[PDB]
Amino acid sequence: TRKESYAIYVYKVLKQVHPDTGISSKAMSIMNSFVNDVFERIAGEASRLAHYNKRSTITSREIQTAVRLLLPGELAKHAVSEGTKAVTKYTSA
Amino acid sequence: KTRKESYAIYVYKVLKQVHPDTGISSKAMSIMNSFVNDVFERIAGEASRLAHYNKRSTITSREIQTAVRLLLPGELAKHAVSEGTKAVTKYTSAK
Amino acid sequence: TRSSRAGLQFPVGRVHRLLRKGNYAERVGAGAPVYLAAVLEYLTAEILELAGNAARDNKKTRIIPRHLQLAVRNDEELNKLLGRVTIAQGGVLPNIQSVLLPK
Amino acid sequence: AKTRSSRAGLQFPVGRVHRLLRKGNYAERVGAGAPVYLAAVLEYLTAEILELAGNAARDNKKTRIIPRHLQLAVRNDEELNKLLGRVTIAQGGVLPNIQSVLLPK
Amino acid sequence: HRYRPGTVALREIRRYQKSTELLIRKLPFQRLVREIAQDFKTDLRFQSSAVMALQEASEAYLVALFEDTNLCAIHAKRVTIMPKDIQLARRIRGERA
Amino acid sequence: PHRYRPGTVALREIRRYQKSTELLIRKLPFQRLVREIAQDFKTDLRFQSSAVMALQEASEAYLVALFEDTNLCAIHAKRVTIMPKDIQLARRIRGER
Amino acid sequence: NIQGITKPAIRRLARRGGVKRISGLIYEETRGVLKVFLENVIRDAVTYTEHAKRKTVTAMDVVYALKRQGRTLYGFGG
Amino acid sequence: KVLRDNIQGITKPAIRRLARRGGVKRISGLIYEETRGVLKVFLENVIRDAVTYTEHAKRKTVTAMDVVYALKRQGRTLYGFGG
DNA sequence: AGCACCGCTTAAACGCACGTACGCGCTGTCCCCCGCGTTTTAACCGCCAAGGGGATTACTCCCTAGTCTCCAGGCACGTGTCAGATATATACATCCTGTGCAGT
DNA sequence: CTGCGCAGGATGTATATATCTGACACGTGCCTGGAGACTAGGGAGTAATCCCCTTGGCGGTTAAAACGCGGGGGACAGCGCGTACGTGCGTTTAAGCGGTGCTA
Repeated sequence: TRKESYAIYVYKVLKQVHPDTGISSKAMSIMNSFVNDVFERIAGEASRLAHYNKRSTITSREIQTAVRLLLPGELAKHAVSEGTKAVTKYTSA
Repeated sequence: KTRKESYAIYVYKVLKQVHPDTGISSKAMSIMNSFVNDVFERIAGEASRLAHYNKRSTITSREIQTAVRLLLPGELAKHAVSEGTKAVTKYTSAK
Repeated sequence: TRSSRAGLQFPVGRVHRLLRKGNYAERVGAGAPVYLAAVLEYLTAEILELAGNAARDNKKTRIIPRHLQLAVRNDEELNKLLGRVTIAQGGVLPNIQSVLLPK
Repeated sequence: AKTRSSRAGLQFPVGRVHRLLRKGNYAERVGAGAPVYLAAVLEYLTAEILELAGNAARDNKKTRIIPRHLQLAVRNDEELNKLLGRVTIAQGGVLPNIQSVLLPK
Repeated sequence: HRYRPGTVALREIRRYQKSTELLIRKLPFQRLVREIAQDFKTDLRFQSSAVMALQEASEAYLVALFEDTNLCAIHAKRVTIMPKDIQLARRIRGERA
Repeated sequence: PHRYRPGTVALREIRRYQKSTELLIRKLPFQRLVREIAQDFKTDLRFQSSAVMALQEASEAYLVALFEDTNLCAIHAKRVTIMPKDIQLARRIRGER
Repeated sequence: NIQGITKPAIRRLARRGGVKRISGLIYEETRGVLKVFLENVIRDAVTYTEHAKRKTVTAMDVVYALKRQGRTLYGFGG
Repeated sequence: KVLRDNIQGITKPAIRRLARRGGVKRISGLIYEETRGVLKVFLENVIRDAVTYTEHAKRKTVTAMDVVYALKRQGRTLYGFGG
């Protein structure tokens, strides 16, 4: 049956970043875990923020501030910029 | 003047059920209310993952139950399942 | 009600509302607000038990935060449960390390 | 372009991140920028990590990133290391660090 | 007369473990709180309960910390706590690196 | 003949095991252990061979993390040899029971 | 300001802490420690206020922060 | 067939090997039993939980996932096995 | 795919012998904290005063859930080859060897 | 006639090779989850009023902070004893391998 995975997207980005470089089955697996972990961590903390503010909906404002709690500085800052960029990009297009 | 809820009155009633000739301070009352909400989240939360983990959409008394067994220490869990299974059966009696 | 119909003191209604609204799952069973309200009721009893005791021991009719703390930290099983919780105005248990004591 | 990923100029599947946020009971309703944002932040990080892993792979003269390479990556980066400060990587191993007082004089 | 060095120490321990009142006077603490927050955002107001909450959380934490610090002192056949203990305590807690 | 001085092979072995990632507990013993403990919780359980392997991955990580912090405790006490009491201090401080 | 955390106050906390004898360098060490603590908690707190669009940090922002950090506190609206 | 004393599978050279990756040079003889003590409290914790998931999933087989969920629960998240 | 069961192979584990260098117990010194009396600050309480901001309310419209039909992104499946693991010979480093050469 | 330092061996690691193998990475084709387009409905945003909570400033006693003084005991460093734990070798045990069969 279908087992979904971020295996393609991780490949894509790896090729973008280290084009003469492959990933092992285990390594992929690990990567695949990391995405899922950070997904929940983010998604969850966003969910708390909606709730805490009697709010029925998770908008990227939530996902943003979620990010500012979860990540350490340089990581957070870049990620925020990176994120609000693709949103802007997304609206217009 | 907003109508903020709590568990205060029920905490009290249960206090009477165990120590009829004893009272409580507001400061300790907050702590009892905090305690209740914290425990409610932790159990509810666990239950929530349980459902997901098992590709199922409903949080039943069973989910709650096993949640309790992950959340609680050996003995405290034990009694909890009791009172849990009890009040449920007693509930499904009446209608 | 339903607190009645399950012999509970704890609002079986309130609880069913909170589970549905607090985004734990799509649907919510009939037994669970009862099972849980009960477990909530059970545990608040154990605390109120041992704190009250402690207020007797500390010779007061009214329970203050300390009596909760004493009840909690002295109970091996409760203390675990609230292993990561600081209780306002709890203080600490009295404990002085041996080698610190006079000779 | 059709793919919402392309509209956002992203490698990550914004449709997937969208389904997940709903089949996940985080809230009644989900905005439309939230998947996008999140799908991107996911990307920043997989990139940020893959970057340092590849470098780790390189020094170890290797074509292929194996978990030691992720581990070396993670615990060498003050910040990534803290994000994953409570996490274990299968086959990671540990960083070579031997305490002073155990070294011969 | 004179009490032998360390004997009021033991007496004070007894007194404070018996009480639950806060040990840093509110206003210095309060001023410390406002200072630190200003560095994150300007023109801010605090609920008096918001300051108490912080105070409780902080003290409780520090006491816990001294507890564990004190054990390290003791682990080193010592009786005086020293910064090197705190560093070890926190290190093992995984607070500090 | 020839004889490496005490502590010389220890340092070597540290460096050996800090370069690699392969599991240190033997595979079969490990499994027997896990099957025991699990039996004594519920009889008639089977395991995905990967599920054992998970628990081991998780086990060794912990113990190596543990020894790390034990080691610090030995060194705290102007010692170089780790002792049960060291482990014991690490676990109290980690807030394990 | 920070030095507003007085030596005697730090002494009391260590007494309730179970500590008998205190080195001089501790006091300052305590201060950095306490500072780091508040910072992290107040950083998270404020972030909640910033997200609640308020100029007044509440108790609940604090409480939410302490939860985030695994230092849960009871008695301010759990 | 009955299973007994298996903790002594955790031989002394292994409890050694781990300590080395752990940066320990000199090991006191009373360490090896304390480690087994600890490893046991450790495995009893993860498996109590792993199992509770297995019981809830109404299964006779414990999966890599039940393990991983347990670890996550105990704040010892593990990558490499699903999740 | 998990358990069971078997045997060819051998790497690992066990058990003992030896001595080295570390755990710890003792001492001995020097000073860094505790106790305590008096001198100096600002914590605290009680009292009033003013406006910021948060709380509550009613309104409209943008945004998101829900629904259907439409199709390629993403998956499993299959497959062929090269990165990497494994085996074996060889050169390079050092920890400890046993000698001479230095100084009494 | 003796102590320290130098040389030299053997041991392990490092590395070079060739070698053999199976896992990743690719191409092909089949389907399910996302895209597209539309509606209807309620969330949230915004603006309009309120009053509660926060800040602020002021002055009285009153405890708490400060500061210093003096000497005691605890930290720490040096030393020496006693022994436990590292190392090595020969003996012994069972892990790991891959190969086959059975049904949960």
